[PDB]
Amino acid sequence: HMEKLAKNKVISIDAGRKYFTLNQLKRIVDKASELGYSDVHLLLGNDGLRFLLDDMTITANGKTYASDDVKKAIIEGTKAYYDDPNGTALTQAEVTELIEYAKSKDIGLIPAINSPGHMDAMLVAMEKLGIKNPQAHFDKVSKTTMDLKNEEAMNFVKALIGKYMDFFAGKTKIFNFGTDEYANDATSAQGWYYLKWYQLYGKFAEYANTLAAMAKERGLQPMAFNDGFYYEDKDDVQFDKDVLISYWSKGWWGYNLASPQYLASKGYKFLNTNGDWYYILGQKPEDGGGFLKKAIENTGKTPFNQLASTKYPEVDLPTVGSMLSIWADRPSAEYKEEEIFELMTAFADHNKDYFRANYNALREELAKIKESLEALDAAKTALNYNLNRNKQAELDTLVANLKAALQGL
Ligand SMILES: [Mg+2]
Ligand SMILES: [Mg+2]
Ligand SMILES: [Mg+2]
Ligand SMILES: [Mg+2]
Ligand SMILES: [Mg+2]
Repeated sequence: HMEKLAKNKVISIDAGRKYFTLNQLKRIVDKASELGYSDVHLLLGNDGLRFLLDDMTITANGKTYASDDVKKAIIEGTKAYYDDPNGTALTQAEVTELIEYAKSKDIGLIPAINSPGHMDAMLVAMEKLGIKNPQAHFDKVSKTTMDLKNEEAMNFVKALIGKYMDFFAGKTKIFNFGTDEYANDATSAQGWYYLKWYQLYGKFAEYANTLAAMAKERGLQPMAFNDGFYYEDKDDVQFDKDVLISYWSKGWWGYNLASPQYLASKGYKFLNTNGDWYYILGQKPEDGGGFLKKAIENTGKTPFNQLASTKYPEVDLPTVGSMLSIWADRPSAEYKEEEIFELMTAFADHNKDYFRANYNALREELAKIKESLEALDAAKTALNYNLNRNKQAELDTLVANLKAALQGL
């Protein structure tokens, strides 16, 4: 059916907290293409900022920050969060190659540059560039979140995100600006309650609305996590309606995030990023949370269309697709490719009607191209590009016929 295959099947990789090589990411892309995924969600800004453009010149606050100054500041900020021995940041040439490599396998890339929360690297970077006190300050000075009242910091980050958006414009369909937290380290995980207390929640919305307008103007579909949108189902503060919502959870006790029902009533489309499918690198059964055993179990237990805090199909809210997420909460933990591959395969195997068939063997065979020309032409026409994961044997036969016609030219 066209509807199921039209939906997004996304694997999310936390390459913000932890470094991934181009080859590691290429191998994730190829495995995603094999299993029938449509997109790779790649966090590049998440705590650490692990992506540098060739030109990092920034214009904000009536002055310009030299490209080499910005690069050096960001590298110092990212190493300040976590000095990864595997590497610090991906280059423009590496990300450009990754986008083109993914495109050749019908895989989209969804970049994520997080703010105002989860931006440890940007905060230190701004300090090195002469921007004093960029951090939010509540129970203590945050190490993760920008102060919304600091114009100097706000103007720089907007300009910085703009430059990242300029690069992804015309290369990717979607840009994720995050907005998933506000100084949870400085509020005992009560960032939204603190924004409300200090009447700065209107200022948060203004920042999120700006980022959404920045994405749309540059031809990018705006994307954000649900956390900041219409907190506690209240609408005295309005948000941009065009944002694709990465819904992952309704929160916990004292963390009253908007329900999927309420956000759906505002007209929001969801990318189902259910927290049930979460795997944090190195997480074990005794730690609780997103360990590998539970994540693999949940790919079967939690329905593809089930939004967090809802029972499916009882509550059936329209989604554009689903996203399984890999996190690197402690980036020092070892990335084991096969663990991610097993979790990716499990999600595809439980949902064979949503995921497409493996078209890698078919692409290899087409790269190798007078009753002989009639036979080759007939097998080429017989090819079916619309087969899901349930029909691999059906596709394999069609590829085998193309092989027989090609070996008899
Ligand atoms: Mg302090
Ligand atoms: Mg307010
Ligand atoms: Mg739009
Ligand atoms: Mg998920
Ligand atoms: Mg490692």
